[PDB]
Amino acid sequence: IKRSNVFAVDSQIPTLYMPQYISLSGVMTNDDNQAIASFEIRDQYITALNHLVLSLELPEVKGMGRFGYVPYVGYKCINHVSISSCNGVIWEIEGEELYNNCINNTIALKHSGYSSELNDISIGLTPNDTIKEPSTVYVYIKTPFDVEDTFSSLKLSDSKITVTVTFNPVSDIVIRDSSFDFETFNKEFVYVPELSFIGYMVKNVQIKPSFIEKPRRVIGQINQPTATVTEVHAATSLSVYTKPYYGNTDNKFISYPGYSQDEKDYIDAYVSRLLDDLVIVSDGPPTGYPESAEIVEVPEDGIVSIQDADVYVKIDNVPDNMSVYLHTNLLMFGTRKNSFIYNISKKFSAITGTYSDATKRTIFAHISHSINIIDTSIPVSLWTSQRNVYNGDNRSAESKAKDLFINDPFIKGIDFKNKTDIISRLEVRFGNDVLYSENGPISRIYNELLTKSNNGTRTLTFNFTPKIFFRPTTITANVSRGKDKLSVRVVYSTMDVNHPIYYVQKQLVVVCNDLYKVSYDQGVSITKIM
Amino acid sequence: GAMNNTIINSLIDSIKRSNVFAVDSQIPTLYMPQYISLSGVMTNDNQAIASFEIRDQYITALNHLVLSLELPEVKGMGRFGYVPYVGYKCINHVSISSCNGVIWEIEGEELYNNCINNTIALKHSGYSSELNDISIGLTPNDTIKEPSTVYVYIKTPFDVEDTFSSLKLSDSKITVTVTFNPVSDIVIRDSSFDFETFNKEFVYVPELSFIGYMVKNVQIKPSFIEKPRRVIGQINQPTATVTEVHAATSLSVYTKPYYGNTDNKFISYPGYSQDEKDYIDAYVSRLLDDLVIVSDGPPTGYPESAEIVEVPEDGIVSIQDADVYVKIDNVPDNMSVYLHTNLLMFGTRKNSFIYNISKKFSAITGTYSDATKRTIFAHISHSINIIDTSIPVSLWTSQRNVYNGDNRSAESKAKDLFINDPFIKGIDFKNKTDIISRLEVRFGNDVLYSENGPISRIYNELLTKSNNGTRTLTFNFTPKIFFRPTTITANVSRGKDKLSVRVVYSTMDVNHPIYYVQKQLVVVCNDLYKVSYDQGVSITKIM
Amino acid sequence: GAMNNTIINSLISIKRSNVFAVDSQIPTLYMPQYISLSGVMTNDNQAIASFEIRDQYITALNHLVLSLELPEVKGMGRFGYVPYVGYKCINHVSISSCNGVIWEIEGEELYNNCINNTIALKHSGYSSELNDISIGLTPNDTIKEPSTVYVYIKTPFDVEDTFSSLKLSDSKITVTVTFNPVSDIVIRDSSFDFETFNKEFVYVPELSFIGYMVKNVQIKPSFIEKPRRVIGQINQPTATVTEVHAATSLSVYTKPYYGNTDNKFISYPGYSQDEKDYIDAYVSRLLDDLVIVSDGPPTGYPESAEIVEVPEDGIVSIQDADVYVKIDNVPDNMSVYLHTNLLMFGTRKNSFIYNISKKFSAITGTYSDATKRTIFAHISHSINIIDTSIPVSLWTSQRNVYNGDNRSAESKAKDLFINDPFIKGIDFKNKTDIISRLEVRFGNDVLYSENGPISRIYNELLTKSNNGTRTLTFNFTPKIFFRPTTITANVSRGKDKLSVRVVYSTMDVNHPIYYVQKQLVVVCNDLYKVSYDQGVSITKIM
Ligand SMILES: CO[C@H]1/C=C/O[C@@]2(C)Oc3c(C)c(O)c4c(O)c(c(/C=N/N5CCN(C)CC5)c(O)c4c3C2=O)NC(=O)/C(C)=C\C=C\[C@H](C)[C@H](O)[C@@H](C)[C@@H](O)[C@@H](C)[C@H](OC(C)=O)[C@@H]1C
Repeated sequence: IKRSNVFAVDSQIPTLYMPQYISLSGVMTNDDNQAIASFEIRDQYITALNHLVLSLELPEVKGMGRFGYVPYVGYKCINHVSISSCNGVIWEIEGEELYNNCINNTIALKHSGYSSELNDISIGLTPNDTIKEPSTVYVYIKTPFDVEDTFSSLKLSDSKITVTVTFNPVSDIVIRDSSFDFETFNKEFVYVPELSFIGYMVKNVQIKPSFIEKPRRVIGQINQPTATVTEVHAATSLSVYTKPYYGNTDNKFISYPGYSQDEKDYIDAYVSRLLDDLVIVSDGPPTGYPESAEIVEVPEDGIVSIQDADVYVKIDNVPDNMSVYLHTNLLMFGTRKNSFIYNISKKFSAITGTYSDATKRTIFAHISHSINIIDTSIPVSLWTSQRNVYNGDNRSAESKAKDLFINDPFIKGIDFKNKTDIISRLEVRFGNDVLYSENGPISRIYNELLTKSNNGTRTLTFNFTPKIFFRPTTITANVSRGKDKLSVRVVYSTMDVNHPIYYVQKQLVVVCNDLYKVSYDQGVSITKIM
Repeated sequence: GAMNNTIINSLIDSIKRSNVFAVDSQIPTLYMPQYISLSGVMTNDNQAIASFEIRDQYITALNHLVLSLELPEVKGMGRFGYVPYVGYKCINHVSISSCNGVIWEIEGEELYNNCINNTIALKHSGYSSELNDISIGLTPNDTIKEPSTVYVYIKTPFDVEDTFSSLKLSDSKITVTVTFNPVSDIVIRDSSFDFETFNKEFVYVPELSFIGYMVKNVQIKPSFIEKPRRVIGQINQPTATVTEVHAATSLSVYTKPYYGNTDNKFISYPGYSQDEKDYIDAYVSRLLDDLVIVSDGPPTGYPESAEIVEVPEDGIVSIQDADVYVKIDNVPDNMSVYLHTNLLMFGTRKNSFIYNISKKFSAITGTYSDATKRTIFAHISHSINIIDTSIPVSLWTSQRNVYNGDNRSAESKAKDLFINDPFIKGIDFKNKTDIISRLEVRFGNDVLYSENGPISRIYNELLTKSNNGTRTLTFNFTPKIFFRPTTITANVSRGKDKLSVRVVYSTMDVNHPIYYVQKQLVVVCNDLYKVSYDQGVSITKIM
Repeated sequence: GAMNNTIINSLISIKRSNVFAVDSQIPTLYMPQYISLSGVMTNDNQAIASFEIRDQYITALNHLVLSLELPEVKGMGRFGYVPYVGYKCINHVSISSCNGVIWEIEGEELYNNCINNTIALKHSGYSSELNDISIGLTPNDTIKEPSTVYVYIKTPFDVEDTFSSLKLSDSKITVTVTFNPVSDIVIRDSSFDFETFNKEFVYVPELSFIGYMVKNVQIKPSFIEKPRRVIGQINQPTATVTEVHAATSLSVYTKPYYGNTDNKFISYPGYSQDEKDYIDAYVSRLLDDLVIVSDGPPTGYPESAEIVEVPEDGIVSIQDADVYVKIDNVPDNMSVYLHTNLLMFGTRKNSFIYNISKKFSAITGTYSDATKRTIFAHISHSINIIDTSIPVSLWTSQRNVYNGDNRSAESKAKDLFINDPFIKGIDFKNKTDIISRLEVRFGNDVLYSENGPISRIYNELLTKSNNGTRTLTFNFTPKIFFRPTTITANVSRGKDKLSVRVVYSTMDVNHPIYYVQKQLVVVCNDLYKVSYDQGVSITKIM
């Protein structure tokens, strides 16, 4: 019997080439006066390239107040990336989409800026105090040219390749308090980029045409559950997700965990911030709180009843001249005077600790509560919104002054962790006919399983064929029949009107990957498959 | 320029070269995928059986089977929580069959074992603090657990090479049958919880999803499939045999505990936190309540068998050869510090060796709270292991014990939890203790393989990139789907048609309760079958 | 719910490749077996294990795993094993035949190749049982229980399983394993009897491999990458690799040299190996001498120690640095004291001082009447990974105008000996980047230069590793199925060597870390051709 050899193979002689890591400085242009970096790659010996890495020199941050960078700061800096030739754009991506494509890559995410040095909230006490030390971050600009290394690489057929990087405002990548002088920081801050790539000098290159997937995104109107992608002729995939819109707020939040980014870390940071005003050890009724505040003295039993909710408060080593007090309405929301009230104090069941005579403060030991990721994600503006018949924010001025501005451009869902799924039903139509529909997030489950990711989206994959070696499988259009567009309609999950999160404005994001043919006939050019 | 002169000169034509910078983009088979979800037909030894029928002219092929399950709202009084990876634990057996019979089938535990290295699949099946932490109900209408939906990835051989490996429907009807384990297996609860009503009210609500493919002019070729078979040996017996082995790709060997001789009750459980340290810390925390007592005079509410001793001025309490250092701050003048010297004890003879849990503690420090009237422990020095946390309560009070055994308070005993997890391995909750001292595999009369160390487990973990492997003998190192798998071939005439497994178990102390944990040997064999798509899908055992 | 009408209508002459079915090819008839062998131990009287593989059945092999039997450690003192103990045991591994060495690697290079394999690292010995520092109280007390560790000897024969496997053409294959002294793999204090342990300790190895009995094997020649390392002279920022004719890659990194010290360190975190774990362990060790609750001025400290009573406001000023100390439940007869110069360093009197006490800003806690000790709650400090990595010898060096170590005798007795052979950079985590510039010359011409560690970023990205090195990769061609792409020599032009020049950043002379010696490591992977014609043999590509 004829047998295939599994113990030996003919070591084929490959194309004669030589790689080199090339680093280039850019040309900065302020064009809405947005920072734009341009990198021109033109050399007769750079035959092909891939693995684009953009480095960024973050400056020394000096002065007073609270300051920190958003996690994966390097990716958050990116607004748009374009790779173009003389014939036009070869490939381009939106900042968030590049990040989404790199969310599984722990190494790329770490390189972009994910450390306690960068992401923890540091405090500066004097005008010449160093808040943050200068650092360099590296952003892996993942392109379709990296899929199969040399086989997939961008070939430069004697053409000039321009890599354009559009940057987001520094407001988006920074978490700060009112005390921090952001006005001066915004004026003084400048993006310092450098583009690196693996260049290949190839001897007698044999160029063949290839296929590329170019992502397109469409953002629907504020609170609009529909979005449409026009002129769809050959699509490999379609992703659907939601983003919050905070334009109706001052983008201020009570707490932030810093480098520690788990759901529990977000919750613990919030609890810690509230505990300062929640349980007070004072000689007589506490002061510095608004008139709307209902601070009740804890009885001998330790139980304070806020309607049907019982809060057990027991503090050790309390001085004889002092008493234990509980703020029964620290944060409250109500649309009507005779409606359900969402009270944050009611989310606490037990608070234990010991009063320190030396530092004159309470040292909390164990806290029993029901605080969730949504509570930590509520903007402060929504607690004091017009819709609320109550004051809302009954915290001290000291606590309110510690509030942080978060303008992270890549937030998904209605919480900081994208934990809460707000899509109750998804409907995708090709033309007018229903292409796909679901009541459960089964497309997200398949995305997470097939891509081995923990942070996936509701994705419809049409290409299950191996990349580069095969022409990708695409959903083909029929203009005559009307099937030349992908229309998405969602049904948002119904939330209680008396909860502050109900008023978070939502935006539907639809991402479509269209197939293009790469032609190298007299320069690099792409053609949309139609 | 950008390229260095040294590189340029080094490069700047006679030999034939393979192109590594470009490739001919081959046109693939014209197809269209679709995520299809189906509702089942529920049937009821009164075990739940869900049936899903897949029959469509246009569903040419399928793969990536995912079973969703709607978990109900749990209301009432008592302690309740779901086992980790609840979705997998629900599964007793999965079968994929056609008109010609079974195409592929797996046992619940084997599907779980095949998915243990997939963190995503495990998370989807139900692994969260919301599901797995032990929640408490205070009133008959208090919500213990909120309704949730779990997703179970039914990994099949059809997913290995995506479209290439997919199950081709030769215009035949495919039935997917799912047999469910009793709800007792997936739930951790105390005595206070009304399990009787819960068992009656609970219903499995499944839904089968799969990636279906509509293929234009499909060119079908025959393929090969590995079907797993398991053999469970007799209780406490160190042998098991898999008969009729003809063409096997692999053989796995592991141990399972048997708790049929117990009420399946355990002192503690850590919840969502599943590390070895989490299991130990939960156990220590549960005992500390009755171990160190701050009371005005001798403590009450403990059995007569208990020996609660007052801690002397030096802080050292001697329990035979073991010294326990107990020092509690802010103790009221009217009160004293007491140590329970025999919280849990075991012995087979009146004056023999004694396994005392109190003796496993060396130092206990803390501060008494006047406000809450309880001790707040700071630092604990102990030698509590994963085995202690895995001892069923029944064994502490068994007939073998000359002592009372359980000298805990009634309050502590009432907090004990029922754990019926069907996929436990070894003699502890983490499968930490290796109880197999030697393993021998015999293919007839001749020794096929033998080992003193779990080097077969090390190879399994390395080759499968898994952290929780088993002693596995792999015979197929050939790439799957593209090649016919390599197997251990049988010689019927020489009696080499059966795989016999013999183990040498470790010897444990009779005065330690873990000695009485019954063991079962599990042997898993993957048999090679040929998939014939000639007039309906059918399988044939390679013999 | 079934196939949707839109999909059916979309589908309902060109040659198409079948992606739904494939011809299940009959492979070469073979049979694998996990074979385990015992070695031959030989004896600076270095331990060497030899494993001879020669069998008519064994046609080919791969996936070498070396197991090691760690003994029961009994007696007094503090003892622990280094993390990944199994890899740290290895000094060198060589696979040779009658024709000579087929492949060989240095201990550290094998570890470097396995650093991205979490499973291989766990198997080698990474647990609280092995790596935490355990204490022995009686001469017959068990410190560490006996355990078995498994070391995955990653070779080029594992890359493509059976395809890449080492073929044994009726030749005798010898696997030689050289072991590092037991001093390298063990973390211990002065109380521990290392002298007896070193005498009593014996390496107990066992080599396992996946062997293949192949029927009518069809052997073809292959290519192998053999790593070579060159260690530069102490603190010299240059190193050269000679006879470089065809190299697939070149790596550059730094190692510390502690030959000028007794290899003693104040603290070690144990199994917990994060940067924060190293810092927290150090802070915890200093805290008992830093803040003292005593009736009158504290005793048991050298005369050089400046222990100041904490004032009513809690602020103690050490020059420009203010330290806030507030301890609860302090007895009326006792006072709170702060050690203002626990560890200090300076090369000139009345100049800049590096004081560890000055690195603390706030210390809070509660005094325990029951245990007669302070239980610290919150500590605000600026202690870094470098502080935890300073050998004790440097604090009391001749360069220091001060006593340096003003800790108690109790604290000094708890100091641990760390001789880990695979440390990189100038700290235990290799956090501090000490290379400011890298220059690589092929012959006399500049092959590559960088000011930033972009070669390390590329290494980490391409190898999916979190702990990479400045690496220049020349081969981007798939392995086994293709002949690797390499740099080409030109003997006539003198281009047959790789010269590395780095520019190190300079430390402050008044910081003890300036006195930690450095060594430049350059690793070169040369291409060799594997021939099976009358035995297994390798030939260097020119
Ligand atoms: C499980 O996959 C296997 C199924 C095989 O069976 C079988 C019947 O089905 C195949 C499929 C489905 C392929 O898609 C394929 C392929 O795309 C490919 C070559 C050609 N290979 N070479 C021919 C001669 N050789 C000495 C050099 C290159 C193939 O033969 C196959 C192939 C088969 O033969 N690729 C190319 O032509 C090009 C343009 C580049 C290749 C680059 C590197 C070299 C390869 O990717 C290496 C790294 C390996 O990954 C593969 C070889 C896979 O081997 C393993 C163990 O994974 C193999 C596909």
